[PDB]
Amino acid sequence: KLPGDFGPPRGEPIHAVLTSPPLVPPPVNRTYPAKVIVELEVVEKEMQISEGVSYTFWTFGGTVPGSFIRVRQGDTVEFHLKNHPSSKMPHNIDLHGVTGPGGGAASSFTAPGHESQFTFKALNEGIYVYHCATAPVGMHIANGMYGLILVEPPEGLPKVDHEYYVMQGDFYTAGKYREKGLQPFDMEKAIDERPSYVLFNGAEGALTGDKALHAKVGETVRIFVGNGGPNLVSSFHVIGAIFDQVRYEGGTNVQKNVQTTLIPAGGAAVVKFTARVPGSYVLVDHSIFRAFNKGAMAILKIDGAENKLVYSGKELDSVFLGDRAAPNMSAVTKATQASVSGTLTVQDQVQAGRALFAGTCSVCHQGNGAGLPGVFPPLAKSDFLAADPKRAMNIVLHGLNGKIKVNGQEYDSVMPPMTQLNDDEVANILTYVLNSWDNPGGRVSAEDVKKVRAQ
Amino acid sequence: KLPGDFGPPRGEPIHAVLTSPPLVPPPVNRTYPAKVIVELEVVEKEMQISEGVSYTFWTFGGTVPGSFIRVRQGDTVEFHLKNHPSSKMPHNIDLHGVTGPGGGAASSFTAPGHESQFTFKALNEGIYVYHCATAPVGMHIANGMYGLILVEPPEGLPKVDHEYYVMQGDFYTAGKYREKGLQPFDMEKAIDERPSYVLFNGAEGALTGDKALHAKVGETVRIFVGNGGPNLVSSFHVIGAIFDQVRYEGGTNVQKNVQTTLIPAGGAAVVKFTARVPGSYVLVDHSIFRAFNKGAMAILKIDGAENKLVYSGKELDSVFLGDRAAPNMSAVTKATQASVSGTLTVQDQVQAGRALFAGTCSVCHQGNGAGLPGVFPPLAKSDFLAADPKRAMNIVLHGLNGKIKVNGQEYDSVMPPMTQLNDDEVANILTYVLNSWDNPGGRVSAEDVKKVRAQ
Amino acid sequence: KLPGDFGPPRGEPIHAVLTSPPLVPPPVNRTYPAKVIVELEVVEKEMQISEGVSYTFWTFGGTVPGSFIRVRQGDTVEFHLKNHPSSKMPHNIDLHGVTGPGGGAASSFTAPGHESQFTFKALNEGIYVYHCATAPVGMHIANGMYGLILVEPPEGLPKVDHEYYVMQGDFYTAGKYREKGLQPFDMEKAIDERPSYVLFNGAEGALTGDKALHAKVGETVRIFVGNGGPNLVSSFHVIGAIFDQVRYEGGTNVQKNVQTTLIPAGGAAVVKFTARVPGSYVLVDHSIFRAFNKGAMAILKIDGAENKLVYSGKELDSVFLGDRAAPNMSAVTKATQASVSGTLTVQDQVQAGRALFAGTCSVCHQGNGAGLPGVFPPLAKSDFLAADPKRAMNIVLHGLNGKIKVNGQEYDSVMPPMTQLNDDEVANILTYVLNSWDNPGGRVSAEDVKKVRAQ
Ligand code: HEC
Ligand code: HEC
Ligand code: HEC
Ligand SMILES: O=N[O-]
Ligand SMILES: O=N[O-]
Ligand SMILES: O=N[O-]
Ligand SMILES: [Cu+2]
Ligand SMILES: [Cu+2]
Ligand SMILES: [Cu+2]
Ligand SMILES: [Cu+2]
Ligand SMILES: [Cu+2]
Ligand SMILES: [Cu+2]
Repeated sequence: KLPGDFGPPRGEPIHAVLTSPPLVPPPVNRTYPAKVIVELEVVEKEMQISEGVSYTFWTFGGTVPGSFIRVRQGDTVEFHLKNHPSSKMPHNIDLHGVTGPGGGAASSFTAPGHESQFTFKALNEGIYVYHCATAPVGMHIANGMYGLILVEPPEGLPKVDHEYYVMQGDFYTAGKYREKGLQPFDMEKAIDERPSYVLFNGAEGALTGDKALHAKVGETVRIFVGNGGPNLVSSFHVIGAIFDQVRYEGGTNVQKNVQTTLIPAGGAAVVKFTARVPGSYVLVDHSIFRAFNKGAMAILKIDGAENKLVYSGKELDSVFLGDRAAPNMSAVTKATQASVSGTLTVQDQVQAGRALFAGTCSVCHQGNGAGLPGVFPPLAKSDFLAADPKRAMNIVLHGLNGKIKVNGQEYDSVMPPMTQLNDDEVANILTYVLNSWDNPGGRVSAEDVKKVRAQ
Repeated sequence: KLPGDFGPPRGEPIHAVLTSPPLVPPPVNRTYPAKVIVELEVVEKEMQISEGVSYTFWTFGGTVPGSFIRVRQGDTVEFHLKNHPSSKMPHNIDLHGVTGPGGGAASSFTAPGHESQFTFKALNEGIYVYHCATAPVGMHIANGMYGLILVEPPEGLPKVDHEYYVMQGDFYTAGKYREKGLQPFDMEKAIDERPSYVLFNGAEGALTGDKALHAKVGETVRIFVGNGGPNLVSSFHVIGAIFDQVRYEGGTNVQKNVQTTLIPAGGAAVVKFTARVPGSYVLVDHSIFRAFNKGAMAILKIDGAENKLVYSGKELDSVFLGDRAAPNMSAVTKATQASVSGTLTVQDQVQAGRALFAGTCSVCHQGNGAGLPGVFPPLAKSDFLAADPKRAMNIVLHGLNGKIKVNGQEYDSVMPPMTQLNDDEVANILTYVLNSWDNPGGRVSAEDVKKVRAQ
Repeated sequence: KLPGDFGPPRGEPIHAVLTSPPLVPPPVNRTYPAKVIVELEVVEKEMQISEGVSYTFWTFGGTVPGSFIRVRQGDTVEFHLKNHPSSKMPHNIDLHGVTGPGGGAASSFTAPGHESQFTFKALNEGIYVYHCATAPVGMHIANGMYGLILVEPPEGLPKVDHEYYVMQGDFYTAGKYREKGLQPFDMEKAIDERPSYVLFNGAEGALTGDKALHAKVGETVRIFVGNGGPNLVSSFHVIGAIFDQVRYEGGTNVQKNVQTTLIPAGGAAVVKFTARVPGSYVLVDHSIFRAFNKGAMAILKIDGAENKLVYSGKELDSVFLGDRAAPNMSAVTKATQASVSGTLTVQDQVQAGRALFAGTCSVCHQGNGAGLPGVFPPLAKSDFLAADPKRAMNIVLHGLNGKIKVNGQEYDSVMPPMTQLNDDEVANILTYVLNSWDNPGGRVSAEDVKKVRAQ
């Protein structure tokens, strides 16, 4: 027969359970081919792509990436696609792994309010991307319309202690990175493959802080990793560890002991990890400006005993992770909501700047503003800042070099410009500094920073 | 000895036959090393890169990609390169697979009207890119100067039912995608790696519609896939199938059962496919905006019996392929030629818009303009369009949201802007709508759309 | 135990020797695990990124890439990081291959004047990138803060005749490629992944001409290849040869007989080469505009007997390598220093243009300016140039087409524009032509070309 043909379906039809990221449906745990029924519903909706930044996502099952599907090589899959009547657009699905033109696209076209169905046999074992396939295909995929389908080998995968679901995507907003408000899709930036954000699981901090993945020393972790694109190839990397194994789609070839691996646009791989020592392990795109300037990091946090003979050093902090070392940045969300209301208090700006000050500023000036005598001027009880706080907006946007004196000490150094910070971010950071460590006090508005930018 | 040394050439010299894409010279089918003579002639010439879009290609043997060369590991290759006296530039060749500095570049320098020769032994088995190697190398390669050379293993490749030749390239026009006329090379866009088109076999639709590759259910297909670049890496993908095998250059490593595979700039791979069920199978760069916005699709069309137990669904259509589902878009070519002549009739604009309307517009408004009551307003006998057809130019360029009434029915939806359409494309699409389904009639000029763009 | 655990350290502590690129520390040549002490010192300093182009590099041990580290799987590594008191910034290190959060980042934070230490066991065999891990991480990496660490298998690597150290990086200057002076870092270009230079070993010509790598026919060469990024993936290619072997990090999978191989951002591979025939072998990023327009070439020069039966052709020259065929371009460095001094002589401009004229101009007009009668007009004793030398600035910046007459011969051809040349480059090239082959003489200033650009 064809390969993957294990005969016709036995027993009762199975209604497939799909999971929201970062979780995975359990092993099918069976020795016979089945008829599997899949209900998947498209929903269009605003969600936070970043703190105080809203985006209209188009989703399979309400999430980016969309719901995870798990079947067995040889299963017969009756695939129903519903387009929720709130949707303004039509949608369909192309599943990689499907043998058939469009991988289902033609038979799955679905207007708002309608349901579609088509049937396919899962001939090919492996991990596979699925995505919308509706003109214009790039826009559907950029708005979040992708996920994974696992087709298990008949004997199933080897048992591990944890299975997780992580999917990278490149996103195209009209506004610049961390510009606040509802951000429309930007076709220009997408055609040019110049994304404003590059994200795991549909948002900045989706898998950092309180939202990290978890395992214990001695446990094995399997991650199903997708690249939804639409455009970027991922230099997919784990910081501080190594993958025991990396297997692309249903490839016969299996790479072992690598830390860095290229994932094509539309590609998917299964990686295996064994926790050897505790701490935060970062998943990134090692096209480093994606990781550190566009949101492309996810954390795996390991619990257990130190092993001083393998690694003597300290847990990850804000020197490396910057503002994502913290549990969350809800203070930024809260301050942004207040601006929209017109009820922005000084305390709102202070708790938001406190969040944003980590790494961004603390790497030189320290957590406590103390600085380092002769090398990094203090921000704590600072005569320099007191003397002219309006110049602090210029110092942040445009930088500072030359000899200067601060609390009667000489500095001849360089503070790089930080023009990438948005007006609200400069304002809140500075309002926190002024209201910390016995400084003058007061406040800096977004409006004040806008004026100084424009000169 | 060296590896690949099977002794000196036996028998008479063989004059090598080269094929034009997408065809491949036949298997050398011999057990002895030979002296192979290769005559390859460079030609500069305008060809259509897209409908009504002309480009000055620099070519090896009159095609992009250039003529395919097939020899045997151990052969001695006497390589003659002629530069046609019409050429304005000098040219040479670097063949990957050649052991020797420049892979032939120095000894093959050839001014217009001249012939060059150099001899090399084919030590390395595999599939290899060749390209021009003349300062400035990027310009020669961007203008189309690349192809493939197969060096067979001594026992030859395994027999398959079909062998085809597909080569991706990134192209850099002064004008934007589908801007009509003769388009010069743009050095700025090339240096920035921002291509206007991304193409298989030197043009949009080179391998779609009437120009698809063909096989029958049960047949094996081998594709020799090149990436000429100059700059892009291809996330090379088959929609709706799987590659039995992928082998890069003359690599010992062979990947099996993958759908998605990274091809480096200057890389080449051999993929094997087995037809299981009939329909169109799309080859793409799954950096999706290349595939769907810049021309990076090719079709393999399979004939034979449905297998309802493997795949129940319908053949690919314009929901997914958009305007390339059709056999061709000659109507666009014909209307563009008419504009240049100043003899553009209403019928010319109508048949051109009819072509362009598929997917672009039909995905929401339907093939027949009917729309879907309450969800997608009709274009068919439309009071809304009748009431002010000049506003239709604004609706296409800039989009439409809000409550509206069309043939006495309420719509509160969103039609995305389509500013990417060129003036001629908006004009012809709208002229087709006006002259279809009992609408007012009339015509929209490119000149009319230009004015509305500029406001 | 863990894998790589060969017990506790025996014998005396070893003080590790680190080498500057392109050299490599010798094999550890031992059968027991050791305690290895590593002293590495960060230095900030201006160096030439290109002729007459200065950049403030941040370096590990004074070089880009930074000093090479060589230890044995199972060694215990006491890692000391010093930040020289001249530094204006703090720094730390993340080593790929380290089992531990941040791969050392947290425990290695080091202000100007300070020393840090942390200890790790080398559990994982392979070749690994190390880099700075200090907010903002992208800037530290773009300024040159990366190198390699080899962790040998216990039995060591196989013996080869030569081992070399080559590392690619993408660089982001405010000024355009080969714009002269001290060039600041450009955050905009880095975030957009639009590098101005793409370099092996921290500069244009770092490994070309007099600075090429060397081997003899019959010798094996191992290259440790790094991609520091920060952003680019390398289509890493050897022109005119083949890699016997390519192995990524400590991967079990080993590819054999390939010419072209993708290296991820942050990736590293070990390639093996065997010299079969003499000549220059070029290492490139086959994203060709990096190689030929941004500095991404390195040369391996092989000495020994011709083998006419394998390759009949000539050594690489300026048709392919352009201005890098020569031993150096010191004349460009010397002329640029003179402009800064205000002591720029006619002879300074002539020797600088002579350097720059190779490939750029000589590919059509020839080394001697003779041209080719009827095809390429001469520059040698040229009536056309004599008649109006001020028009030569326009011809270079903007090109020339149409019928023309030169030394009483007709030409109807096309000379492409060369607007990419900087004002100083046009001026020096033209001053060389005027003062060569019995031409009028005189000089063209950078200031003259600036005026003609602006019209
Ligand atoms: C190092 C990498 C720094 C980062 C990150 C930030 N700052 Fe800084 N800052 C730095 C230096 C070396 C200097 C002195 C420059 C000189 O000419 O010698 C400064 C200076 C300031 C000042 C003025 C002096 C003072 O008030 O003590 C201010 C107000 C200041 N810096 C604020 C500041 C903020 C708010 C930061 C993050 C947004 C920030 N700095 C980052 C070094 C570095
Ligand atoms: C959905 C994804 C659409 C595509 C693709 C195109 N159109 Fe559309 N159009 C769409 C909607 C939802 C609406 C109503 C918007 C609202 O505010 O509710 C429209 C509206 C129009 C109109 C005006 C109404 C009418 O005449 O019936 C016109 C003239 C129109 N659209 C034309 C049009 C053309 C020519 C298209 C391709 C070039 C096109 N539309 C694409 C939804 C979608
Ligand atoms: C071919 C690929 C060329 C390169 C590279 C360069 N030039 Fe050229 N040049 C070329 C042609 C075909 C022509 C004639 C154009 C026509 O209309 O037929 C020219 C012309 C000139 C001229 C004017 C004629 C003359 O003086 O002989 C000059 C002064 C000239 N070219 C200079 C020049 C320089 C300085 C170059 C490098 C910087 C250069 N050319 C490159 C073809 C080509
Ligand atoms: O390994 N860190 O980028
Ligand atoms: O599988 N389609 O993009
Ligand atoms: O093989 N040369 O680009
Ligand atoms: Cu969709
Ligand atoms: Cu896909
Ligand atoms: Cu050429
Ligand atoms: Cu090449
Ligand atoms: Cu640093
Ligand atoms: Cu790293």
